[PDB]
Amino acid sequence: AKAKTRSSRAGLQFPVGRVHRLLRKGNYAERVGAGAPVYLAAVLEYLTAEILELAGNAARDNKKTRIIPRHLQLAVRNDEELNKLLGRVTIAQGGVLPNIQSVLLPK
Amino acid sequence: TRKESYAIYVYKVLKQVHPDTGISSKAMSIMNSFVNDVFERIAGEASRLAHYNKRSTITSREIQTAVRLLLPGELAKHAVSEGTKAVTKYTSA
Amino acid sequence: VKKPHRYRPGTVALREIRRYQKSTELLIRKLPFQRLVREIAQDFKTDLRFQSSAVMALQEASEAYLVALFEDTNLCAIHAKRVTIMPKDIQLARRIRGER
Amino acid sequence: EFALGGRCLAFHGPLMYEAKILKIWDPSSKMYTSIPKPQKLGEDESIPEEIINGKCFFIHYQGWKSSWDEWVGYDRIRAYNEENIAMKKRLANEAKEAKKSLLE
Amino acid sequence: RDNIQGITKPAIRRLARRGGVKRISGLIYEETRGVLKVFLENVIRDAVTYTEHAKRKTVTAMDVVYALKRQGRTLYGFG
Amino acid sequence: LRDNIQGITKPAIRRLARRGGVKRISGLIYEETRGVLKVFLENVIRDAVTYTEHAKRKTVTAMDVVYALKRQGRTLYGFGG
Repeated sequence: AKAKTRSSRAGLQFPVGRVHRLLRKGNYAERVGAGAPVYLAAVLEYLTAEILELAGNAARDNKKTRIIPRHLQLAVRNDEELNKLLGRVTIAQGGVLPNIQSVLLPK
Repeated sequence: TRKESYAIYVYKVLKQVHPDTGISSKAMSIMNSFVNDVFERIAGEASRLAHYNKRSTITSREIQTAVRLLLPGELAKHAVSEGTKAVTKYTSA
Repeated sequence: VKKPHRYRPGTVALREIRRYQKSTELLIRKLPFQRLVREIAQDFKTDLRFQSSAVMALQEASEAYLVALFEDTNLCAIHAKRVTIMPKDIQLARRIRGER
Repeated sequence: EFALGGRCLAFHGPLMYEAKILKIWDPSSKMYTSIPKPQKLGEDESIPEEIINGKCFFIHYQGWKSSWDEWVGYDRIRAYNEENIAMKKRLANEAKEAKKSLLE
Repeated sequence: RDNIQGITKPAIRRLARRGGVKRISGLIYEETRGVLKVFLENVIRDAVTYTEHAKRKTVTAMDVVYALKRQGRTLYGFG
Repeated sequence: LRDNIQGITKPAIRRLARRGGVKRISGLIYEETRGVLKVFLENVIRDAVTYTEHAKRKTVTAMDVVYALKRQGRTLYGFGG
């Protein structure tokens, strides 16, 4: 019959076949379960959607139609769980969160 | 030669969440780097788990445990839900 | 009676902090940093060629690390009821970070 | 003394300050000579009538922002000389003692 | 040859400002120079190691990425 | 099992600080120490229980604790390896 993508069968956008091939060639274990690449692609797609949503919100707040690394940095650092996840991750041209200590403020 | 990436899939996800928002090349490069990082982290943790229990096969249970160990709280819960739903849908289909 | 206008000490500093906590571009001059990198890359090997992307990635990582160290130093100095950082603050910050 | 780019001294009340000449005014031709050059009054350059008919000079004061350039006539601007520095010290001390008497 | 002096005090001041620093001592600059030098040695040594093991003469950005990654400082946007 | 974090008595924290090289100690420290220790213990035990459950076991082994500590960047020697 006609070829149908496993992502379509799982209703995903991430390529399950590519994930399975990379898992096989990644020297992680001798055998790979059939339901493994689907699970991994689903988790990756969910995380991608989450951070893309936050970045799009940030870009809109800047009245810009395209997400820039600054938007990504702002979204990641503003989201507590996302910031904790990428604790040791450095984003190029991401800048820093605008934050000034209270005692340095004029009084 | 040709080098593969995640550009098309990330683009489709973006069009799903923000059907009007564009993106720059540096942003999707960062996207691909992040995707690869997460992939390697989860796969390495799953391989470590499989070796821990003296098993030659990596199943979806291993990935579930790895995600529970690597993601904090609500992100882990939601990702577990997504993976379970996708697995059930694919098996039913 | 003519006096020249000038802001008080601590105003331009806050303006600059606001300006640079908003922008993301690199702060170090490209050529001096490249020359320093190439000079350093001589006590491991001689006649080392460099992709530009490596140099810029080095600059990005170095600047990010320096900024984080600066922020930690600022916290350390503030903990000492001060607004001025002196190198002992940097030393304490790197010591607590485990670098020392 | 009075040349394009040359150092010149300019009065201001009980004080004087060193300035640099940039435009020298010729009232007969109604033009000023400038250095980056006989050029008429510009679209924004303008001199008041009481000094546009005299030897006016468009100057920038040293130690002061470029926003404070002034079209000073021949009345206040003097030839840059050591004696002018002596008068500079004279009125500087005058202002010093005036302020000291204001305080003490 | 004193490229460490190529790191002028305006750049250090700018980095401190982005770091949220208001008042800076005069002794700071040389301390930053030294610390930055140490960091650069630590990264560049591993980068050159990777370049040599690949039997190459030109250092690639991916080498720097690996060196940073193995030091606990992950960098994105370069591969 | 309720109110056990009070089990870490003030003399115990005092001894811990003395081994830490602390000479003078404020009185409002001990509860902060208890809270931080609780956070650390929760973080470790969560992953330890995750490992135990993935193995479908009912008792937690020291070796699970070893893996949990390793994954958190705190390697411990002398407990099985």
